[PDB]
Order: sequence, then C-alpha cells, then structure tokens
Amino acid sequence: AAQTNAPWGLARISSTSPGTSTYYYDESAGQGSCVYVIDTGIEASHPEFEGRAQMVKTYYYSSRDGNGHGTHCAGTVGSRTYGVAKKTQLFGVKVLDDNGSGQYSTIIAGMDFVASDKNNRNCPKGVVASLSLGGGYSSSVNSAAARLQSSGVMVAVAAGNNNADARNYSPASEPSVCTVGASDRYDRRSSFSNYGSVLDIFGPGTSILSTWIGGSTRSISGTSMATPHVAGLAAYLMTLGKTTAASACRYIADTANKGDLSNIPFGTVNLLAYNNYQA
Amino acid sequence: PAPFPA
Ligand SMILES: [Hg+2]
Ligand SMILES: [Hg+2]
Repeated sequence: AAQTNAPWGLARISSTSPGTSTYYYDESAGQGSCVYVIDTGIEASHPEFEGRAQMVKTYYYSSRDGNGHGTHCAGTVGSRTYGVAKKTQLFGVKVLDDNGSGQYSTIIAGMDFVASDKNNRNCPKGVVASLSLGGGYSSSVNSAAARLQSSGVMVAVAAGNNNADARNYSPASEPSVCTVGASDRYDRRSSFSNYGSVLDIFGPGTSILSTWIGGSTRSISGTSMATPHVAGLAAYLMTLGKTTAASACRYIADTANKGDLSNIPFGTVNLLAYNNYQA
Repeated sequence: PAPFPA
C-alpha cells in the first residue's frame, strides 16, 4: 500500500532517500499488535483512531488528555492518516498531567502496570510501549524500563531534548531499551536532539504533523515525536513476523538506513528507522 | 523526551 502526500516522517521511513512524499507500507499495518502510549492520555474519540484506541489507566483525576502531546504521539504510532501502523490497537496510560509533568514514582508505576496489564489483552502479534518522556538520571526509572522490556514488551523511549549526551537522562540511559534520537527533513540531526553512545536509532522528530485534542491536528517537534515512529515501526514489523519484542530494537538498527544523517557527533550511531518495504 | 513546537 501507499499513502500519497503523507507527512514527511512517514515517507522518510519507507524511503532510502529524503524528499519523497509517499508512505509505502504493507497492508497488514500492525494489526494483531498492541502499543501502550505512556503519556498525557489519548483523545480516544478522535476519528483518526477509528475506535482502535482506548484509555486503560490514569494516575490523575481524569483519564482525559487535556494536554495533547499524548494524542499527538498515539497518532504517529497508529492514527489512520498520521500513523506508521495504521491498524494497531492503542492503549493509553496517563502518567503525565495536563501540563505534561509527572513524578518519577507514578511514571514507574505506569510501566509496572503495563507489564502486568498486557497479560489480559489479546495482542497476538506482540506488545510495544512508547515513552515520549524522560528527565534527569534516575536508576529507579531506568530500572522500571528494563523490567518492562524483560517482561516481553518492546520499549521505545525518547533521547530527550537538551542537545546533550543522553547518558544523564532517564529512561533514555537504560541500555536494554530502545533510545530514539530525532532528525529533520533534510537528514540532519534535530538541533535539540540528545545524542551519545546510548542511542540505538534515529526517527523523524522535527515538525511532525499528527492528531491533537479537540479532534484537530498539529505539527510539533521533539525527539518525543521520533519515539512513536519507531514504536509504530516495531509494531508493524512484529505483525509482519520479522522480529520479536526482545530483538525488535536490534533488528531496526540492523535494517536502518546507515550513514545518511548529518550532524552526528563521533560516538553516536548514524542509523535512521527504515521499514524496507518492497511491493 | 521530545516535546508536546512547529
Ligand atoms: Hg507525546
Ligand atoms: Hg507526538
């Protein structure tokens, strides 16, 4: 299948070169897989979700996304128009408040929750968790991410936006998960993107069009935006039978576009998420 | 993370 005049990030991910506008992907589109979006919540009633999204847990008074970031990221994972894995099932876990902040203990609790909750969901092709968040180094947060990963969920986490080495940021510095840097539409490292030896891969993160609260859309920038691209790609490849939750990150890096990015400091991988689609 | 710009 192809999606014509797709958002650039979607086209980038099924192209070996920058500048294309069609997103080519396999029709299976992630069906059978499940992606937990651990964020500010998701506006499940947004038409772009086609009813494939639902709220599963909140740590606040409401399960509603009064922020928009979460709806934005869920959309890149699997909305019809803006998503990588157009037929995936989305589960929202609200660990962030409507201002976009949350405590480390509630974000740890949300990760533990997914590890358990996945056991009562029917996700024949596998389970992914997408974490477009992070903060200063915490060995406890790193540790919750590693547990989630080992429980059998593909964990994709943001590198973070400080144009710094991701080693001082958590969950980003947990080696066992998949740390995602951001790039822009010219194949440059996003100016705000963290880097370092701990990154596993890059995805589109600058001016990403996706769903927003109130049934609208909006383009924002951030490595937070790159994360769902890789989470969606993982879900897509798992339903294709290419990889598993445990090896999905390494598989994405193995099949990435190599050496295409510019402004990558020595020590950081030069790998861009790539779906390898062939009609 | 990264954000929730243009
Ligand atoms: Hg987000
Ligand atoms: Hg987003």
